[PDB]
Amino acid sequence: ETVLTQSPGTLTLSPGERATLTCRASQSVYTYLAWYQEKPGQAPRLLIYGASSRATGIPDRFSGSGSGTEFTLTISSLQSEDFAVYYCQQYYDRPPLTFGGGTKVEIKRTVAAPSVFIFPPSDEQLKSGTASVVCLLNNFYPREAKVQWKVDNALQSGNSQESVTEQDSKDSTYSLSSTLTLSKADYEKHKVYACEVTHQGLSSPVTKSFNRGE
Amino acid sequence: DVQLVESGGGVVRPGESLRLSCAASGFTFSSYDMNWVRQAPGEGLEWVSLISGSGEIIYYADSVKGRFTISRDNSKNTLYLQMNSLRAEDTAVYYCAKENNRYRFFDDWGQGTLVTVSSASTKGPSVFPLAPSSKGGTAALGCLVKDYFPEPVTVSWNSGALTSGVHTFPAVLQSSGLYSLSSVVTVPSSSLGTQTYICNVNHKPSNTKVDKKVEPK
Amino acid sequence: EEELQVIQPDKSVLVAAGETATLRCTATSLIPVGPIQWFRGAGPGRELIYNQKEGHFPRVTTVSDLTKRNNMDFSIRIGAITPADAGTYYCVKFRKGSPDDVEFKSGAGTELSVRA
Repeated sequence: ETVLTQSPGTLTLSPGERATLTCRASQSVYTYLAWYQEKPGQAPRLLIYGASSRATGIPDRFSGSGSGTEFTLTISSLQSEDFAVYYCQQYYDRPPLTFGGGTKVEIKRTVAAPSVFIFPPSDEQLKSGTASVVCLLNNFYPREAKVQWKVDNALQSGNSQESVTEQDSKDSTYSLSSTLTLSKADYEKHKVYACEVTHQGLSSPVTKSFNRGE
Repeated sequence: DVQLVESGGGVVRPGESLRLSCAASGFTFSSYDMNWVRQAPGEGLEWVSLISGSGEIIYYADSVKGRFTISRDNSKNTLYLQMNSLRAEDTAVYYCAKENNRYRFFDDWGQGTLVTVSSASTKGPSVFPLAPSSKGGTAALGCLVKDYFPEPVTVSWNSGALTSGVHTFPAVLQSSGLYSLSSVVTVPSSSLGTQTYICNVNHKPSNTKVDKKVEPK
Repeated sequence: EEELQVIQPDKSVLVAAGETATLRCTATSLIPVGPIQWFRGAGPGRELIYNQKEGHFPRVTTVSDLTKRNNMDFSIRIGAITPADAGTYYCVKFRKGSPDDVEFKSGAGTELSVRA
């Protein structure tokens, strides 16, 4: 088969800037390359076919170019509705028809430090045999953040999960939750639970902690 | 205009069967090749199957070959996907797509329908408070919505009267096969004696509603 | 004179087992000079199905007379079709080059399905 690779996975640009998305084929597909747009939560829609042909009803700021093994989708001026995921698809070598991995165009903004909070497990949850410790990072940019769980200074691997919201519609920031899950037995064997956060917007890593039982 | 309406998706167990339908309108259904395309959660687009306008030319992707059967009924202007012996990796939104007359690219797409292959059973969520810390500036509080299946759950605060500063995180699938989720809000620390904060959790698939009051200490 | 284009007008062709399959192909120019070849598949593992230059291909007949100076029709016919002949067939223009002929442009391809 033919493999399509889109780089990078995430493209960070300010509104009104030029977006230049690449799609490289592992072997030639000539001009038989399409581009699809996927806005968050919506079905994909065709933008470009035949590498350079604009589909009916697609705005003019979208343009496609390239041939063989190197293709480019260009957006001349990014509007708000253009921050989405874009997939390339080749139809020269089939079956199977193959898609690229997708490039997501994210809104660029200034650096925003997270506000960090920690929440001990509630007494109601401890009454059911499990303990969840939540670390919240609020309204930060960019997305990259290191969240580190220490319990009595031991670092915790394999028992936490992170979840991140999409860019806020107002201020384009992210928020993140890190949830440490322990058995009730394991939770009572230790005293100090701490979440340490390293982020570019912080002049120093910020730590929030609590002693079990207040 | 051109319209493609999908249906049939749902939650099924591994090894079971499902049938998807794509009802078309606004074009001559009989003269177009139709395709199924899927997108696993968080992943990219993946081609599944295609059937010619006449119904006799049919291809499948390797990962579904021998389990899925595509077909069409021009008399009813509907495309079908018969999924048998479903696997966990089949969990995805499934789109039906109409091909161009000459080439194998997709001119129009359906809205998608969701297929979840899982062994878990329907379970309503436990809702726990994330109490604001006693330490005044700005304060955060929330609700931990843990161990439910299937998706989705909805969270509102003070019956929708509290919308600003609310973040409800995407659900995370834990190893138990159940989902969990936190919903947090930023409020003035000055108002932690005045206003009361209640999160309203709705899990329709289990007919669960919980209204959990969140308070200090 | 526009640039050379290789046109395969048929998305698909359906043939019964034992019949003869026709694969249509047209070149819109004769510049550059060079042979047409037919392959099944794309990439380095391409199967050579026909070569205008050289070689013996007993199952393949050209629709038109290729020795015509003005010829632009490169459709072929494949006799005694069996299910092993299914696949995507590409009509590819080569240009003479140095020592050997090199790929110049390819048609979009035609998928061949057996037993109607």
